[PDB]
Amino acid sequence: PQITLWKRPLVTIKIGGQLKEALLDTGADDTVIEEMSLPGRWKPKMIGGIGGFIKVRQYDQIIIEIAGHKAIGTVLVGPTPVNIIGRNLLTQIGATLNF
Amino acid sequence: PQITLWKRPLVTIKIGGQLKEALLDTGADDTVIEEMSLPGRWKPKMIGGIGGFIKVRQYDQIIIEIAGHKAIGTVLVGPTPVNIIGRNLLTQIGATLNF
Amino acid sequence: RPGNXLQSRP
Repeated sequence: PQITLWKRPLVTIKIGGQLKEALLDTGADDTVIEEMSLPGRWKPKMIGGIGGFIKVRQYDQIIIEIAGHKAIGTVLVGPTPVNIIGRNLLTQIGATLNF
Repeated sequence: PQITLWKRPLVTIKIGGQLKEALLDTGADDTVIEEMSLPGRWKPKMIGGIGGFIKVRQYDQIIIEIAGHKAIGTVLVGPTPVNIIGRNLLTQIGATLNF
Repeated sequence: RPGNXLQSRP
């Protein structure tokens, strides 16, 4: 699809058998999801952005379906105010910025 | 152009006669620039992100070039870790996400 | 390390 930017680019994702809404964020290195369960081992991480840092759990090799497009990669879980799809998975679905 | 997301989508901007590097950020409502001088009066804004909130100065109707594309619009100034070009100006330059 | 620029208006 072509997504305009008049409003927040929110899409539906499927992750961990659950449906969630997430923001497509070209300004994010990482994909960060609100608290949920995910399979496998994890390790703690600090990630930063506009207001400082939060502590998350890093899970690797997680499959997500983003607006109908499947991708696998690292997913961070923690107290993010918005679910965000970052560049690590945006690349995998073929997303580009065009102007 | 078509900008892929394997690296950060950094571009050169021009504001106040000076060149700066900024991040094209579909996950940002607004444009936020590191401390600098801009003309005119400002208004207060509290903005939020992954780590909480920061206080910024809102300047309106600011002339700014983004990757060579001319825009005139609202610029927030404050302690952002990186210069961010948000949707208020991405829409002025005709940017879309495509996949 | 900061690299996630989500930004939201008030």
